[PDB]
Amino acid sequence: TGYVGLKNQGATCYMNSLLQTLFFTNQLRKAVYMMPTEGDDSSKSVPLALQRVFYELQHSDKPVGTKKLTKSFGWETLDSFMQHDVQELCRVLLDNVENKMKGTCVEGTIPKLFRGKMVSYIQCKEVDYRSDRREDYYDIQLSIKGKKNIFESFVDYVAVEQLDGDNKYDAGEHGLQEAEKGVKFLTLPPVLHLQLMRFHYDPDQNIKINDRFEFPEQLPLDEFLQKTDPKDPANYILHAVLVHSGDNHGGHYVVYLNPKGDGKWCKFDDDVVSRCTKEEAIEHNYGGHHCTNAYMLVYIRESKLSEVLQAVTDHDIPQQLVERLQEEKRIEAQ
Ligand SMILES: Cn1nc2c(=O)n(CC3(O)CCN(Cc4ccc(-c5ccco5)cc4Cl)CC3)cnc2c1-c1ccc(CNC=O)cc1
Repeated sequence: TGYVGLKNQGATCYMNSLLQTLFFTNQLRKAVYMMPTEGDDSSKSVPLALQRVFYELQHSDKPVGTKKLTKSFGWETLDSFMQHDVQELCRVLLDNVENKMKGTCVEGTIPKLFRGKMVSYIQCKEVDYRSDRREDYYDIQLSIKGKKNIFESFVDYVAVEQLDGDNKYDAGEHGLQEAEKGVKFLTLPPVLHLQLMRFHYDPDQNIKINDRFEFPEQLPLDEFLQKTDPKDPANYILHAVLVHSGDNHGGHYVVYLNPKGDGKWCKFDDDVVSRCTKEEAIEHNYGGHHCTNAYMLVYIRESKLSEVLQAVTDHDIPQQLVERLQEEKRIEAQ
């Protein structure tokens, strides 16, 4: 396939899937290669550890290990990953690499790639008061229970909620008031991270939601924006499908990618990477009928696709870093 896998080194759950996803965000990968990690101590540095994983994923012929990386951000106990969501790990990783890019020539790469803006509003029904606030986001958690596809998820996510009764809004000078609450999307980022809400609480444990939930290859999002742009419609192309199979923690995590965005899909199952059909990356992961389904999707804005998937060569990795990692290998070999 020309792509290499990642080793199974414990119950790291989504971790390898997310690492392959981030590695094939080529613009992110190049920015990570530029990070000034010469002075870093290797035992403690997450940015250096992500640099290392990416370098190996780009050059290694054998499955890549991840032990230095998990040590660097300190999720080292038997159940450390079972106690966090995939977006929490992504946050830990991207926060580290963007704090490292402060003051550098690649500062802002993470906000530029993954941050969008929305508005959260409260409009009073019986008096004249509307409270607006802008929030940034790096990911979207989409409810699926009782929703047939992504589209109904986005409708449910922007739908109006009612505040009244014993839950009425405190409009300050206006006292308690009846109101509506809601969010609109102001900006959608070039890379769109969508978690699906498949891991829930039952009337008293946690259960997996294996319901059918359709997601498309091409996703139009113009109609969930507050104001659109005719020059850049909000059309996204499906880039990654992170899949879990099973109804409990004894399940198995894999990820399907079309790394180039050209519709040629591969299955990354830890150390095995294999060519797969389009039906097997997408429809076969809808759920419904089994227990195999998507819990997270990555989309790229078509207008930014080629810039986010720009070719990476080995002259993109600075020689200081190639030297440090090759010296690491050379000490490992003695
Ligand atoms: C409700 N909800 N569901 C979620 C979900 O599924 N994901 C994906 C995973 O993180 C978790 C499941 N993994 C797969 C798996 C592994 C084991 C089992 C299982 C079932 C029974 C025993 O073991 C079931 C599953 Cl599905 C893969 C990564 C991420 N976020 C989810 C949220 C959520 C909603 C709002 C906020 C607030 N945030 C901002 O306001 C924060 C989180």
